[PDB]
Amino acid sequence: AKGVIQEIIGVVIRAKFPEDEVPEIYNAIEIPLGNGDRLVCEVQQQLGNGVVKAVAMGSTDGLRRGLEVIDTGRPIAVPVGPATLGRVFNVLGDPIDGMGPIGPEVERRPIHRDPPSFEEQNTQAQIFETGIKVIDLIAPFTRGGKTAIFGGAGVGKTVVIQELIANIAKEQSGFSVFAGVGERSREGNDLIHEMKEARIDENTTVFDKTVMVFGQMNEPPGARLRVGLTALTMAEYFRDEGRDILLFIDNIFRFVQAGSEVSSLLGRMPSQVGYQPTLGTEMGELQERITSTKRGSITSMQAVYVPADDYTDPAPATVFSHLDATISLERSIAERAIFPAVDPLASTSRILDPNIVGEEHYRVAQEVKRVLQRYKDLKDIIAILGMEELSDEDKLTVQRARKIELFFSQPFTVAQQFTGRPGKYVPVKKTVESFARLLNGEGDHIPESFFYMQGDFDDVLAAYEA
Amino acid sequence: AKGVIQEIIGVVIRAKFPEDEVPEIYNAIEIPLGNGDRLVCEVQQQLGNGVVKAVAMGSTDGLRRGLEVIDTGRPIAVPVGPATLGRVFNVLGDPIDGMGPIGPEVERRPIHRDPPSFEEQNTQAQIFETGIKVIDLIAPFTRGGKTAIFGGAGVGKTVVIQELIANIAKEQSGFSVFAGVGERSREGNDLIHEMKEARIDENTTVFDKTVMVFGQMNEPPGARLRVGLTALTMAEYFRDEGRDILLFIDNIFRFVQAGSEVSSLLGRMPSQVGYQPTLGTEMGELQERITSTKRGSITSMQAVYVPADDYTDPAPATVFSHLDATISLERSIAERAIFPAVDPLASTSRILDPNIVGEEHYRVAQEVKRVLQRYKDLKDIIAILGMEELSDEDKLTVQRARKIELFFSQPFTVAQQFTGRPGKYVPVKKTVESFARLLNGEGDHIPESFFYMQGDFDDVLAAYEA
Amino acid sequence: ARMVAMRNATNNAKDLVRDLTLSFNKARQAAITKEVSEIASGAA
Amino acid sequence: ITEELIARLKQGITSGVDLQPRQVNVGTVIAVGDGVARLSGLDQVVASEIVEFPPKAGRNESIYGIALNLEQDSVAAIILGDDETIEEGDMVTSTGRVISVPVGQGLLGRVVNPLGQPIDGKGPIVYEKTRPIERIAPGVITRKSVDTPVQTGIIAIDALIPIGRGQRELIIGDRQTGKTAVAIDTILNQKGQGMVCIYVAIGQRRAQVAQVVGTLERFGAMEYTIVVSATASESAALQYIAPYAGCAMGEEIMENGVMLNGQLVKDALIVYDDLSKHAVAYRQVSLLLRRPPGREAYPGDVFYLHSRLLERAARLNEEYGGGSLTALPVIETQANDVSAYIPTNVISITDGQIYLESDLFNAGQRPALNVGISVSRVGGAAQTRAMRAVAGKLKGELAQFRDLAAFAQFASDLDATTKAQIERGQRLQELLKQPQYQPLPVEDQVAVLYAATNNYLDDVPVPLITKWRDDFLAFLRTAHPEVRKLIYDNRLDRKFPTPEVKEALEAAIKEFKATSNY
Ligand SMILES: Nc1ncnc2c1ncn2[C@@H]1O[C@H](COP(=O)(O)OP(=O)(O)OP(=O)(O)O)[C@@H](O)[C@H]1O
Ligand SMILES: [Mg+2]
Repeated sequence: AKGVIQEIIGVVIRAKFPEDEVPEIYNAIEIPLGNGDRLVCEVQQQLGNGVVKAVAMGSTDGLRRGLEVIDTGRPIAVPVGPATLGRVFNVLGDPIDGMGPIGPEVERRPIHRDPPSFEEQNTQAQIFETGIKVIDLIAPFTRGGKTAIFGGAGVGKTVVIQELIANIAKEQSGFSVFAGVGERSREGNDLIHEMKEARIDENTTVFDKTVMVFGQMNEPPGARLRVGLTALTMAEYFRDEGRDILLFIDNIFRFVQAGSEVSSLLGRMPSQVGYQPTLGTEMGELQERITSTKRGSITSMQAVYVPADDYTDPAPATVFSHLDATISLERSIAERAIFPAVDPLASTSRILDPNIVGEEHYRVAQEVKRVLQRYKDLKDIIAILGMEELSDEDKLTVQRARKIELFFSQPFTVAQQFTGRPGKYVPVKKTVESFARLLNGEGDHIPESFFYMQGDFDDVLAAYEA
Repeated sequence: AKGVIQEIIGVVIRAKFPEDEVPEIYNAIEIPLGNGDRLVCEVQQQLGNGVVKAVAMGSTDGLRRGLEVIDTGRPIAVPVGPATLGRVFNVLGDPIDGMGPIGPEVERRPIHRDPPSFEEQNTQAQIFETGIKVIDLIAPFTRGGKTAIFGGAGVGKTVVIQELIANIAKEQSGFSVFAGVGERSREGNDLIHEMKEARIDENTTVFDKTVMVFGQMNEPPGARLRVGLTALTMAEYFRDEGRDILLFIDNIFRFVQAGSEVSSLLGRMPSQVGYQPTLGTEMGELQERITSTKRGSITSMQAVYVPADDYTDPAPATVFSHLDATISLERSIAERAIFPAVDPLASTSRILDPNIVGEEHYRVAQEVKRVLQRYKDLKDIIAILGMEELSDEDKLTVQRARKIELFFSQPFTVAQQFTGRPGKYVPVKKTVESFARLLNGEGDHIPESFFYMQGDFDDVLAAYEA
Repeated sequence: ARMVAMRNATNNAKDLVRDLTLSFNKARQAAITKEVSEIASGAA
Repeated sequence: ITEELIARLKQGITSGVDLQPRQVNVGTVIAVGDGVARLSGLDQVVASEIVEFPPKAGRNESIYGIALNLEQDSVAAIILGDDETIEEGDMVTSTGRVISVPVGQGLLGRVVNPLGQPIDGKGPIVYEKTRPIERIAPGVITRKSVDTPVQTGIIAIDALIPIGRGQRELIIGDRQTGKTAVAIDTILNQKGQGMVCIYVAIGQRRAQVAQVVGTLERFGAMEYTIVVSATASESAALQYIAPYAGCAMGEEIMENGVMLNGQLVKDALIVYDDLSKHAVAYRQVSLLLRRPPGREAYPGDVFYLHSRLLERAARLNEEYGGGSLTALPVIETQANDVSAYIPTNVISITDGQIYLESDLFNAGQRPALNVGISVSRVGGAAQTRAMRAVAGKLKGELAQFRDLAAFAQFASDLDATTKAQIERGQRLQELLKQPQYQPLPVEDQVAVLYAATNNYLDDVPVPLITKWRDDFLAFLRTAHPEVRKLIYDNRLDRKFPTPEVKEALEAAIKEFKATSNY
């Protein structure tokens, strides 16, 4: 080890090393900053005789060529274990919260792991029961499978995230990891800190049950590129213990953009619309460690920002190639106070097939979407001439569709203190039975109210009687 | 101070000078030819060991790889003074007109000069009095400001230029400069020279009050690049005397294009769509010398040609970043015998706010262009309704719009010997008062064609009384 | 009849807008690809 | 007591200087390009030092440069001054400091370079502290949720797109639309709100910056405003470092504060007048340094470029001082190409957008905000309780009108409720129209919006609505000065329309409407 800086061009630096002991690729070389603090650079290329090209992941403004460089001999070492729970880290594993250092006794693992082998993968797909009626019915989760959420963040996305964390914490092993890739320091860090510390469940705050890794906006492209890998490294410790983990990645498109910026800085030839040539490979290094293995499962929900409005753009296309379910939060559904503002028609899922979720689940879900689709077609006509022109049965479908879309609302345990309403966890079988019994004709006499922010059909009736 | 040519690639010449006598970054190289004249280059990049890369300014179809080059020490020196008035010059300041060379006694000034400092800039925008009603009302100029005409041929743009020169030379001292940058030699020359020599005012031809510098499309990119700076130096000489200068940079866009080529041949790394990386700075170094200081003001009215019809293109966008007013000459207005083809709409100016021009000027300028805000949209209705025979009140608005459209026309002094009609100089106060009183309804008694070519409303009245 | 005809025309116009949006996005991606390709070629 | 001067001297003279000669490392310029020098072997140079280029024959001054590229056997130094004087073979000395700018009370009402050198010609800068350009953002746990509102003074922004202290609202628009006008209106409205505005003017013309400074001085806003300026003619290095100098000057206000009107002001507002021109300057710098380009020829670290700059704008908590730094970046799009590279980068970075459209600007809606697409993710937290309580119905009715915006010219042949909604939307849109350099205080906006949301302007015709406002406030300014103070005093009350202020405002509106005719 003990190299010397040979070149500093922006974040991309080059370090010369002896002919032997040259660092490997992704080896996290360290530059002392003249004090206790240090600058960790990740080696991305090996050039000629000992020269290695690396990405700064830091300010790299106080550096001078000829400065000492130390090879760590391993990728970025991220602390893992129960000590990470309730703490907030950056890409390098340093805790950025008020609390002190993690400590040398805690195990540190390389950031660049390998996805589970072919043997360890589950042969069959198991449905992940989140407990939210609309999520578990229209676009059911997949255990160990990726999931995308589409929203403008003003539609209660954080509420859904907190509800998922609380549900897994209280009804499963329940550990979660939140990767703030490209996360704003104000909107995405302190606001979420206050929301997660204030939100409580069974005398334990949500923040105590989650590990938060923030690759912020102000960090160089390498940090935003590797923050997701840091989050996977942290979650893999809990996955290896047999627990089930939820990984929430905010704006995976920002991870794609960070990769593109790193590739542009390294000099690699551009591909398609300003995208890295290693787009598929980089998306495969990520989102492949998110699998349901024999020991445990990591299920991930990933916010996806669509450039312009292209679902054919290479970044959302590569994201979609690895997705099992899409949830489309929509503004109008949230303007009316339906907080679980999941658009049933737009939101889909791969696991919603008879051979996995059951024939009854598939049949009711299709009928729910069918009547809603008919309602969407008649949204024009109702504004055209009034509800009067609509034929009977079609008038029922409009009446029933409004009731069912109001019934998609569900009280949340994390929102209990704000709204003064206890949360209701509706199992998938209970959801299927309730919606089938709503469709078949029961509850038709009940008005649109009494379905708002309720649990199962049993709750809708008991309320009607009282 | 003598070097040897090393390489010749097109219009880019590399020349090796002695170690201690390397020319500066903008000096002239002045390659001597066998037949008596010289090829003046312009340094662009000091590099290597005494080697300078320069732009040819000429053909370079007769040069070997050993010819001597005589550094001139100073940048391209251009003749400035009253002597360089009423004469046509090239980029190098050599008079290309029939008359003899400029005498050695005339002061030569460097082509590259520092724009005026921030302290000398006027703290309040001031309107520039042209005398044209439509120009001084719809799109007022700025003292030391930039204006662009968007018009082709046959719309009287040349006559507008001639009248602007004549008006500034009569009301003020008003010497004028015309830099044809990348113009057709047919349009720019022998159709501007002859028209301005024929056009006369106070027994003095317009050409006698105007300096001309012409870098045409046939000349190498460096000539078209530095012709604008030549004209700026010639105008800045008079500006130093305190006299007001009107400068017409015809096809400022062809300036930008020239720079692009100069960069492509210089090995500079391309920016955006092939354009030079130094686009904003190059445009600033030319558009910042056009400003109103305490001593004098160089008012500029440029011409911009947008490739295809793309205002998104980097060259038009960079031009517009430095523009204060736009005048949109139109074919439809020109073919209607309206001699000033300035469109009342699509002709904007940032001076048109009540803080600078005045509340009354803004009020009337909003009263007009409001009856035409619809562009008499009634004209579409008249086409399929015949006015519904007549409009309840719209028919009045149509009458007022037609009257004011006719009134925008004005007899020009430069055309006084062509159409046999005396030229009318209309102050801005007269224009605002005339249009306001016409909009009140005083102009509802005279028929149309009485506003056809008259300077003021009072002049229209005199005609009605007689 | 005019109401029905305008409803059909609005639906057709919306479908044409969707098709033109797809075409415009394809053209936009192609333009970005061409620009970056020529910029990389000029750099190299 | 001159003896104190003699004692302080004659002691540092005798034993305060080493005077020991030593070898110092310099560099030789070996190639001067389009503002780029190579400096050959200048070792011990920091990655962003400011090299000196000491004076030589024919040059009595020094042009400084930034050593951006620390290559092997070469240091590509971007030149801050004019490159026409630096020639091959010139000696350079590596000043050991990264670029720092003077900060504090001294830089108020003064126009300065990005290097802190005054350009207004009113004397040397008086200062005692220099803050480093390019410092790390305040941090995650160092901030607090944005709660205090920044009163823009424009009804549209202050009512529908709230800006709070610490919030980063983006002013994005197309060419001449009013972005600088909105920024200047915001700056002029902070006369008594205890805020120190900063204007950066990246790449603007000298004439435009001069007119902006003249407007600020004419309204008396150049006693709390710091104007930085890196104009178009100046080198790309100055335009590249202008916003960072501005935000360092603002971070001094945020952390230490300055005495404004005899009060410790720790809130600052900074307006980056063109990040679309700062990005162009950085692109020129990168391409002249032959760094690998990316999309639209911008370098790879151009998102990082604006991200560093904007992520230093924060609302610090009480532990770290309680200061603030509001950022108002300005972007000039081309033909409303929001999907362009720099606009998308800054939109993703910022916490909100104020979309200014040329269509509305030309139509007559002079504040050309497009409320449909303009967002403020802070939202109601950046509004006083009065404005939050009153603007909800405004936003709802404006949205309803926008849904029916295609129907304005067919309002007669429509439903009574649809015609009423269209008419109310037209009245509200005419209300949001505002002249230049006439910011309305919070109480005036609250009064006007309370009169509008409640059915009080229904009888007033649309073309006179603006006039109505311009009269009504004048009435409240002269006839009923107490109701304005009553509104302003309990603007923070949770239930703002408390009966006292409700009756006072109702009576004022009725009295104004009874006397006036429209
Ligand atoms: N709110 C307003 N009220 C009245 N006039 C306005 C307003 N906003 C803009 N204008 C008018 O539009 C002109 C251009 O506005 P402004 O200079 O603010 O635009 P901009 O978007 O900053 O343009 P640029 O790209 O040229 O810097 C002003 O000089 C003024 O005449
Ligand atoms: Mg502006």
